[PDB]
Amino acid sequence: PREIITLQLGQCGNQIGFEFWKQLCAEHGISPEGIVEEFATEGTDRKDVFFYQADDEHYIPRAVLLDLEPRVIHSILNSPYANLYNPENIYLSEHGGGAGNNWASGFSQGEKIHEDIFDIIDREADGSDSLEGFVLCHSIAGGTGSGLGSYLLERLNDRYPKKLVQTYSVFPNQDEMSHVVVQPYNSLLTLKRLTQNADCVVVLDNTALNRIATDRLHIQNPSFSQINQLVSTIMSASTTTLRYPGYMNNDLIGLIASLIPTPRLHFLMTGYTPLTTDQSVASVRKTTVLDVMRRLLQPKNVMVSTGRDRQTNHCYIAILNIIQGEVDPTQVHKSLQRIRERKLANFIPWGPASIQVALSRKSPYLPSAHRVSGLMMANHTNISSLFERTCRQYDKLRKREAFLEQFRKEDIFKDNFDELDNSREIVQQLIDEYHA
Amino acid sequence: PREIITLQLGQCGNQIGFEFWKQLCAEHGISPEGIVEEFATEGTDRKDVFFYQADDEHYIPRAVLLDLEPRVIHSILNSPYANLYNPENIYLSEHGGGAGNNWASGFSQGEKIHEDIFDIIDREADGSDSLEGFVLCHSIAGGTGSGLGSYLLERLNDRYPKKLVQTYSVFPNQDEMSHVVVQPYNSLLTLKRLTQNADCVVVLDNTALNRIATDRLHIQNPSFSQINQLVSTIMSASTTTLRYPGYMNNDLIGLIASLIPTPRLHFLMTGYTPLTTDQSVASVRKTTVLDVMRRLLQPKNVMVSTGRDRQTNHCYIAILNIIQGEVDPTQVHKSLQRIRERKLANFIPWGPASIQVALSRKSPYLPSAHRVSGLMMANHTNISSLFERTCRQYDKLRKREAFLEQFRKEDIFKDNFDELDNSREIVQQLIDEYHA
Amino acid sequence: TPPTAVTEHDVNVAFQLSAHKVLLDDDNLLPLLNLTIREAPTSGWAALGLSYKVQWPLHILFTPAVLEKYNV
Amino acid sequence: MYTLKKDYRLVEYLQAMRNFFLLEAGDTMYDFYTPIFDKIREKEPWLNLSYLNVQIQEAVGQRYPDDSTRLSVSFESVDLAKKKLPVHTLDGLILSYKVPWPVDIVISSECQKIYNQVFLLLLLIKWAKYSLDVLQFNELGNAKGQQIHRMFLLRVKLMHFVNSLHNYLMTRILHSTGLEFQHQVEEAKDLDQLIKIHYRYLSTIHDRCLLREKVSSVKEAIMKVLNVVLMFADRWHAGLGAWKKESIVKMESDFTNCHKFLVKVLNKAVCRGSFPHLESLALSLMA
Repeated sequence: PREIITLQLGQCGNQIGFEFWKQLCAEHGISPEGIVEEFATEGTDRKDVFFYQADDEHYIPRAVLLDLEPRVIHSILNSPYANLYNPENIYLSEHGGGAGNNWASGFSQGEKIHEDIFDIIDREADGSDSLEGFVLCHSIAGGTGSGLGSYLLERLNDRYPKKLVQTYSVFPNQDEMSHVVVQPYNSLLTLKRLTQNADCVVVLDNTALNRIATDRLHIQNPSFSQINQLVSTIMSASTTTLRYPGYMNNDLIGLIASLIPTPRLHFLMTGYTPLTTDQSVASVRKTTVLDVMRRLLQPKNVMVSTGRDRQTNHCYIAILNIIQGEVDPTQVHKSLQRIRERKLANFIPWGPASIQVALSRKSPYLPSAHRVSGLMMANHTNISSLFERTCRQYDKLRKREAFLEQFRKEDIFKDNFDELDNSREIVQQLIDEYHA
Repeated sequence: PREIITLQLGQCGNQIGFEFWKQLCAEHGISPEGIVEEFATEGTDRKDVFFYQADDEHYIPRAVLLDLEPRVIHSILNSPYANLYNPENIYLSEHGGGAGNNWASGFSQGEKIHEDIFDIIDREADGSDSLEGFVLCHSIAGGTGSGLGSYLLERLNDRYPKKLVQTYSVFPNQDEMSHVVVQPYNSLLTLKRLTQNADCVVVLDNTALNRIATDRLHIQNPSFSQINQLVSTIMSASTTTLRYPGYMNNDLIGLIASLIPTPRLHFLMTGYTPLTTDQSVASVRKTTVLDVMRRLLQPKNVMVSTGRDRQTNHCYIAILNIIQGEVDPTQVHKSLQRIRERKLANFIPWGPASIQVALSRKSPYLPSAHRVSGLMMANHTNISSLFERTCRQYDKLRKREAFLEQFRKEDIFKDNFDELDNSREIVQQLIDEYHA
Repeated sequence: TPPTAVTEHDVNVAFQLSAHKVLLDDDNLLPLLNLTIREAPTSGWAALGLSYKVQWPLHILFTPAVLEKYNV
Repeated sequence: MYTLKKDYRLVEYLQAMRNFFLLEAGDTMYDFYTPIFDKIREKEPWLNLSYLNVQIQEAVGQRYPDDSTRLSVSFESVDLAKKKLPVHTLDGLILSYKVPWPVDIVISSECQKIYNQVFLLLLLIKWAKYSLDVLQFNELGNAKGQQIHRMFLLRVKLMHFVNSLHNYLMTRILHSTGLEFQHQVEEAKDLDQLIKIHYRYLSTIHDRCLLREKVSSVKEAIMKVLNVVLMFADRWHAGLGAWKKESIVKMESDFTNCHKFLVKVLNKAVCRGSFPHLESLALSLMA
């Protein structure tokens, strides 16, 4: 019916998808090894849209996890949520990889394991006779998720041409350049494949993570154990129309169709306010829906590093405001009434704009059926500031003679560096041209 | 009426038929030495279809057991189920045989005991004036069941020409070749007799037995005491329309007629799911028939070693799905409703296919009148993978100069090795030609 | 096609198998209705309907007039 | 109903005659048929009233189920009336089940007369399916050529249709009536209501089996397939020569042409309402 195959790949893409499947059992009322609660069918009306359909009421995840590093998968099998995963769909015990840290490693390893990489991931494709598409849950940081992920964006474009492609890709961190220095090279090589060899992306910045991780979360030493908490909730938040019973844009080709203006303009800004557990003691007094979307357009919950004074000459075109759970829908048109009076979104002068609001009932659970949740999927034309940030860090590195002799020994014979530079400037010029 | 004479033969064929008759007394409500229960006639409406008809309400088995090895029959008389067997129908006490391990031993011993082997087995033929046929419950492994079993497939073809022939033959094991090395020679010599000198076979692989014997049965050291448990149930499962009162295909010439496309294409794939005793505690809640045949076409219960990626260019032609006992027949047409939507069976493009479902009431017993049972008799054209496996192990052995001087001293003067090779390739070519 | 009288039964058993592969949480909620469809105007769409018949005394809340008002 | 259950054996008399000529029993009516059909295959008369009355003696004593063997000794269904005509048009065999008192108030002679004619068609695809069964065991009756595989291309198109027309059609009309007759037995309280639920039972058995005491298109689709089977079995009682296999594929191309012609007639008989012909078309599309 609407079966999606997630493509978890890389050192960071496997960990953000590990707790994504772990989030799904707590809201479906199911255990990874059994069914102890009856809340799975009376409370939740649809479960076989991301999981594989049941053979013994065991909802297998439709997931594949490949990585060159064996460290990310050795921290999985000792956890009690790995018995839900199957040891025959992806790998058996003692799976390995390369050495290995290179973008050209996984780019060259795709055609030497070409027979095996297109054998076991295609067995899940013909399980349903109407496949939705493929989401590449991969990474941009490092050479593991960026090297091999650029290969599958090409060969799955023609072997599966009538399928939706759209990824929840995480952006790397640009604070210092000591541990990694190959960061401008492997990022722009995948970013070219994300626009012409891929329809849509969902950007997730790393410098904006610790802006939120010290905002309300109150940590002193930033660890990697907090990167899975902001990411796994908004992943399950994006499929609330798709997993839980909704009516309009209840498919993944429903939501993405109403937000993309044009190809190579698909970078969607994400926002999510409620992350604090001591808000729970004051949501008993009928906290309404009239105050939760006034702060979404206000740049506080954003996960995109952008300029603060560059929003006057940029214009919103498509903005999504997803409320979940208890909505009190007699005032949801009242919340959309107050949008035109502030004009917090700059509107495009050539065409109409749209503020789309939708709702779906959440899990039968006490932290879910009590507190209001707001998921934002914006589309603003100030996203070229990240593309100006990455390009200015790209041409400055090529004048310092950095990784021009250390990178072209394997499988690179011609200069494909300006092939990425002009196509990035094509994106940056057509964005500003789009508001005439 | 419908009397069948079973021809139990060989070292493995005698043990799989020993518990086959031992299974029949537990379901008929009878004891091998007496009649202590009245459940035999009120619960079971037909008993004289495999047993000999009664003289003192003692249902004699219509069985003959010949083997060169006396070890298989010396483990019989100390068991309390051997008094049901007669010491005058086959042999008296202290029966022996050869030395002996050769395919040419039993092939040459058939015409020196030719007077005695066609004397006492023909006394059971004229007991009923309408004989059904002969089933050769023999083996392919070893030289005992393969050497003498090839002789009776020839001389019973013309002496009894109007009788059904069809065998439940077990395939040997191909894991290592240290204890036996004569396995490619004696198997292909009997496999030629199974296609032109025999109408139908029922294949039973050995490498697929330990795939199931460690699947749900949880053993550490594989012994021969488990080979009789998977085999004896599906033998009695195949005659549930024939032993218990059914209506359509209630004869052995009823079932085999609706599945064979053509001669030399008769190798039927077998499947049988329920083998676990702790399923019994959750079948009290009306476990239905809508979920038991979704897993039959799914390659999990199969007893045939075949390729997993070779099913796209192969097509099912005939598939049997036998439900037993409690069926709830108001939803058995509902189970066949869901077959066309998945198309889990690839259909032949030249002609129609058929999914035949049938039912019969089981024994009046508590593990039988409570748990649903599904017996599969498939016919898929991927069975040439076993024939490609046996032929590639056959021509490789003849280039190593193995058993060409050690095998042609007795009763072999000409090279009959390519007489088996071309006729095997005739089967393998007409299978792929059969879907035009 | 232009509609014919056998297309009523064919679209019915199609809605059967469609709601059945979905795995509704109630198997008996599925055959509680059938579907009905005009004679042959131009097309089958915008000429089809639904019959969900109703049991004991709930039918005094649902007269056979107003199920056409829901079906239209 | 206290007296119609313990003094008399009223429903046991009903289920026995349903086992007699609706064929819910085992191989009793099978082992009647195949001596008759082997007698047909050698061109010897099975009409022959006398030996036919004893082949049906051996039928009703088979399987020993103790609801029909005791009715074989007393109150027998064995007496068969035959009609012989030199024109050989509307030839008819008429079997009658002896029914006792006060069961005969419920079971009229016209009641069993229409339970007679449903056996005349149920034995007839029992004659048509088992003709395609033993002839497959007869295995290429001869034992340029090479027309046998192209013969097998359209033989199993018609072998499988008749096998599935008596498997899936029958098992839906036997279960749906047997489950709704058991409903009316669970209610059963008085004599005037037992007669009505038995009369509405046969009219269901009518609509289940085909329909139509008058002319419709479904009997024509039946009797056409009957001539396909008759020309099939008459062809295979001989050897296959050089041009004889060309006449098989010439006939079988016509036989699937009229079989597909009567499928497209069957869609019109299905969209005109809800029927058990809906299940027969769902069988024929899966065919």
